[PDB]
Amino acid sequence: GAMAKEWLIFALGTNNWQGPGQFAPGSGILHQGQHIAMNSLEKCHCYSIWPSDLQKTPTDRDDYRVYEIPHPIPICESKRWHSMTDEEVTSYCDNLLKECTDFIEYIEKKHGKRINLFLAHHCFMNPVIMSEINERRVAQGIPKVPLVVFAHGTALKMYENEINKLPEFPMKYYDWIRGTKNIFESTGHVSGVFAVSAPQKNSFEKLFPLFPQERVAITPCGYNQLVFHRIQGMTREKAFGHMPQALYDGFDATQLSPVQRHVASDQCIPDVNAYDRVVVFCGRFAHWKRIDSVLKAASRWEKEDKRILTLIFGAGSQETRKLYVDMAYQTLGLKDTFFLGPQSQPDLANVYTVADVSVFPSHDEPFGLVFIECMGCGTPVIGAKSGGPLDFVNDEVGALVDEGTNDEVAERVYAAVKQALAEDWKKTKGAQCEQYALKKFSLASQAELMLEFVESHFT
Ligand SMILES: O=c1ccn([C@@H]2O[C@H](COP(=O)(O)OP(=O)(O)O[C@H]3O[C@H](CO)[C@@H](O)[C@H](O)[C@H]3O)[C@@H](O)[C@H]2O)c(=O)[nH]1
Ligand SMILES: [Mg+2]
Repeated sequence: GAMAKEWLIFALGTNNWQGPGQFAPGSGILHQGQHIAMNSLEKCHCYSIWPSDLQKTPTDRDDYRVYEIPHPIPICESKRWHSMTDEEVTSYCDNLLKECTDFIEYIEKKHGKRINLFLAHHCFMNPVIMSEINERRVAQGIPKVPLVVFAHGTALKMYENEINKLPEFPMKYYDWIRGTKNIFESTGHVSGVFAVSAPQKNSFEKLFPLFPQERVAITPCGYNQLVFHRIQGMTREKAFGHMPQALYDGFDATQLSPVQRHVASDQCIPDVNAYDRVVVFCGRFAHWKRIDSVLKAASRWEKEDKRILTLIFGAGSQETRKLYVDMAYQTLGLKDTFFLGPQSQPDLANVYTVADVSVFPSHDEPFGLVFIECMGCGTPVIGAKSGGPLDFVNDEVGALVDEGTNDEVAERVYAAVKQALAEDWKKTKGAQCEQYALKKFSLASQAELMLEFVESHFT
């Protein structure tokens, strides 16, 4: 070959990117990372479209557009796809198709060159739309463009709910996407599927058994090292000293003991420099993140009076916030553990930078972006021996505790933190953490591999 492959990519997302007034789910963070990654590669341009009922399509950038919609993004499980009416499902898909074809028109005029990769997120309406966009192009005498799908799992779970005839999931999509659209019944529409985790690859392969397993693979995932790096001059007071406690609406401070009076809604953490060491969790408040294992480990170490400060970052519904706030303060008597809410990526880099250790004791973490972000800031990590972290957490960058009940994990997390603090892992592994993360997991290295994989195995 005389020249390197030039890529011109169009990427259709399911969720919003992270911006003002709207935090993004894992899926939307990944899409945004990938967009960043691919516009870094030498012979490569990526254009993206994604939906939001709040964020507005930009005025001074052309590299992405927002599909501005009148109601919250439909969820597989505010309103659900199965709750929508046909006319509403139809016009959501039809209007999005139109905005895609118009963006594609603009892109191909700007470059005097045809798009040569479609990327579609989730195994539902986005590959249906890009599949129809391809058929329309062939009919017009335009070359078709390989289509690659990112299985994140939410659409696959919805299909299983239809198959097992759960009540609020009458069969409406799975049989249609296999029997009428035939999206995954061959390689005629979709060239390859990237799954974020092994259970999603397994679930995809069971739900779409006519799709060649050779064309199914696990997504290489990167982190944004432009944002997640050791932050020069950072301080505890700058990093989290001005973040207010984020509890839940209607939280009653009178139900708390006197030694807990520092716990207060919308108040900052008092005198952050008095604490000896800082332990950080970050994650959405899902049950499999095992936040309760973090809170139980802290119940033990807070009894030892070593001034260990524990920070819980991440979002939850009012229900899950009440569960873990009340668990922390009424059930376990914590007083040096605080909830600080969801935060921007730059704010988290500052926190990781000043943390002694992070703990993410997930049960079957799909990949574990939080792990790589934290290490990329020069901080060690403690997780569990399940899911994605098994593949990349070793003893030089932190530790994975043995799987078990939530109570067993809690005791093992307590032992791991006590040992990280005693041996000052921050000092002895910190540098290795940033170098490991930077070299194996940067956004641009991982996208490069991904595209080489598309060319080697998805033709
Ligand atoms: O307050 C927060 C919390 C999270 N994040 C970002 O969101 C990412 C993921 O956080 P997480 O709580 O794990 O959300 P999930 O939706 O559960 O992430 C899913 O999606 C990721 C990318 O596909 C995978 O790495 C995860 O394992 C998978 O669970 C973080 O790494 C951060 O980049 C923020 O920016 N602010
Ligand atoms: Mg999916």
